[PDB]
Amino acid sequence: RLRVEDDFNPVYPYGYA
Amino acid sequence: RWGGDLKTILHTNMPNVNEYMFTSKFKARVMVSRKHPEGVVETDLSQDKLEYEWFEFTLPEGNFSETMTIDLMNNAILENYLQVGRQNGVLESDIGVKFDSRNFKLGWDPVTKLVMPGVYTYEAFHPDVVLLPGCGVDFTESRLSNLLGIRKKQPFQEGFRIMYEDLEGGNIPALLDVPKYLESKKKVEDETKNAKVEVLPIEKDESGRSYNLIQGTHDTLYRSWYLSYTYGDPEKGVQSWTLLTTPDVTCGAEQVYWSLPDLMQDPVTFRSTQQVSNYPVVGAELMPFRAKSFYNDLAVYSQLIRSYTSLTHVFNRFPDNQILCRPPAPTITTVSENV
Amino acid sequence: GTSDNSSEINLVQQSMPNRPNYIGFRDNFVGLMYYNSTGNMGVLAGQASQ
Repeated sequence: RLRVEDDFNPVYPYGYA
Repeated sequence: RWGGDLKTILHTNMPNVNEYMFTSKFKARVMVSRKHPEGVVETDLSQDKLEYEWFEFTLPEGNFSETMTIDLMNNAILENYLQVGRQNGVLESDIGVKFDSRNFKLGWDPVTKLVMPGVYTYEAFHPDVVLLPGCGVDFTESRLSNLLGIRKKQPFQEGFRIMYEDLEGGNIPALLDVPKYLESKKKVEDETKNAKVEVLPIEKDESGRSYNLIQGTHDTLYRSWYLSYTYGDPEKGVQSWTLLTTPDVTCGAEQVYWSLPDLMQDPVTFRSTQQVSNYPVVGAELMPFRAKSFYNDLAVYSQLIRSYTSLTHVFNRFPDNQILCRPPAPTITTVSENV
Repeated sequence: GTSDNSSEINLVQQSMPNRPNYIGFRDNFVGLMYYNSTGNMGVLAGQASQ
């Protein structure tokens, strides 16, 4: 698998627009 | 010695797709039969012998509106699929060849090598092909490559064959499953602070069709020609020998040659042959056929409406699978007109 | 009888010979030269100056 850090920030509003 | 000032009036009406002009009748190579491994576990592992047979496919003539044509061709591999495969055991997740227009690497993130959003952005970019290992397409005789928006860089050398090993450099990335990522993000953050998140690619879709992701990797066994062209080695990819171009429904505009045989004296290096084919040409023009550019933002929205009105899913037999779904309509296209 | 099951009454059939019909080419072969048809006529032109 892949383990990202604690504060990895994907820049897509993800939860809700 | 008499000379004539020839003037010609021409008016034609050609269907966009027809047997003549080779706008129809393309040829491909797909899975025909998948044998079962005798004495081995069936559902636990499905690796076994596979067969591939070249086939030539046909389209009903007169189906204009290239959004339809890219769809109609897909419909045909599914026809063949149906017959041959169903009867012989090929999976429905292994159609092999499919024509799409999405940019499967749009939401890709370099750190995770996964498509973050979870859906491939349904915005059309350019027609392309998606090929499983061991399958390929041909366009040597049929002129659908011009409609497909694919033109060979060095045209004269013969044969426009596309193969899976040829599209080396671009593989469709897998999709991150939204719930698992959100669960880990919420759980780990809340628990650790008050008192390492993991990312998993999607193994398969809802209907059970398998995305057949490469084990140990975030890729899949689907090589998109568009991805290879842009996101790939310029020498080891299709960038070396294949050129991107704007799709046109007209499928090019060949020249017509006007010959009057018994009126005008033959030109310099023509001899009087009464063959049906060969006559001494007198003039050359492009066909009255021409393509007019048309544009509308709500192409995708209009496509959904047509699904309800048509009241049938013959063109969308796989709504569940994202990479096998109906390709999006293009925002800017062409419509053939006769002048 | 309406049928041919080889029945009693069917034993009475009578037959006549097929009507003679000869087939052959026309006199002097007048069918196969496309004379005086402007759609496709012969040519006896010089090889150089056609």
